Amino acid sequence: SFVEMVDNLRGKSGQGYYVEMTVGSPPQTLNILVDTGSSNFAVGAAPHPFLHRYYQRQLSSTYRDLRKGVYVPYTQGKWEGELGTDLVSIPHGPNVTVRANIAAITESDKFFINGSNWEGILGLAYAEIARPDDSLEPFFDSLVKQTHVPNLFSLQLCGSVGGSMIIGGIDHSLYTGSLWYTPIRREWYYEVIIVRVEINGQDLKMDCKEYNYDKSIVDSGTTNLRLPKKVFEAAVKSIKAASSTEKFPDGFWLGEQLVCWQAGTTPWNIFPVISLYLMGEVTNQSFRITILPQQYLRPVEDVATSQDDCYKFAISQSSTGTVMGAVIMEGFYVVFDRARKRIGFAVSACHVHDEFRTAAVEGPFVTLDMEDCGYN
Ligand SMILES: CC(C)(C)c1cccc(CN[C@H]2C[S@](=O)C[C@@H](Cc3cc(F)c(N)c(OC(C(F)(F)F)C(F)(F)F)c3)[C@@H]2O)c1
Repeated sequence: SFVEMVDNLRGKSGQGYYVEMTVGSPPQTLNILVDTGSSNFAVGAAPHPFLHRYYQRQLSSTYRDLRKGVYVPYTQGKWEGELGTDLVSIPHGPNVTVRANIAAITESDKFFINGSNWEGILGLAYAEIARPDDSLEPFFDSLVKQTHVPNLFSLQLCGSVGGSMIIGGIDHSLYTGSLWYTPIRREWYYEVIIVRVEINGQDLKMDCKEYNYDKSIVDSGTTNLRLPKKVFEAAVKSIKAASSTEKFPDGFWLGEQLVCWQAGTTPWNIFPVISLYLMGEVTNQSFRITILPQQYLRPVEDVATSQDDCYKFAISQSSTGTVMGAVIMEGFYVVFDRARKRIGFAVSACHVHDEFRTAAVEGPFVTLDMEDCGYN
């Protein structure tokens, strides 16, 4: 019955992917950001310049106040509000209704995005990182506990954008080839271990601990691939060298300035492919996913009146570990198999196209001492 969830996501480039949900009785409709990088379900519940609608608790007969406050500070944005529970459904999802914790957002600072078309956030990660603390049961935990929905979901994020969130399973029509699984190292974020990095087939040759300093996570709520300082520097250097045929503004590599070319003349060939090797399921075994420049050069609307193709560099520096964001997940089908504590990757049905190259998930590879790549 997964076909009813195919294509249930929409979004705008750089502004996340959202799914339709209803809260309360009678049902109030809201679009909700899909975020594997957090664990709170929260919705606008007071007027805001960027909100066209919001959760009105007074109009819901099934609303219950938990008489406790809550705030969540993300890397950039933050909000605060009041905890409660209500009934929640996903129209293009499983045919169930659950009573879930809901944070009613009453104040926010750079959380809501102008024109994003979503009014709330669905944190799909584990209770360990829920605010105010891990006693606030996350939505998916409530869903599994209260229904017969299997304990897993999958995300097909496609490159004005669309995709699928399959709740409770895997839809085999959404990917090609084999699924490759990497262990979830710890159940807080969706934390994984990267064991090797190559750019155009050349090993970066860093201590693999550097790749996961101080963690590596899969985060649909983040746009970019974000890399620890040392890794970011090595990668930009390598990517500069590969594209040195053309010179770019120093602010381009910082994600500040965008670069444009005549429509249809974008020199994809001069930008390298990036391979991330992930810890596999058996001893000394890994697999790789390969990322094309069509993923890490994010398309942005022309700043001028002209119709050129302009892009932003969607790889940026992190101080909190590697973040495999939307531009990594795009073109892959990603299975969050909570039941078996693993994350699967396969080439998506909406995979990224290049003339002479292709995004791939490939294995098996042999990699010794993968345990040493984890940071402690
Ligand atoms: C929540 C806790 C566990 C405390 C936490 C703290 C720090 C880092 C993390 C890791 N995950 C974070 C990384 S970043 O802050 C985006 C965030 C979700 C989020 C919060 C926001 F405000 C906005 N605007 C948002 O919209 C993005 C954006 F690109 F920014 F427009 C869009 F693309 F989705 F639209 C997305 C993730 O959740 C978790």
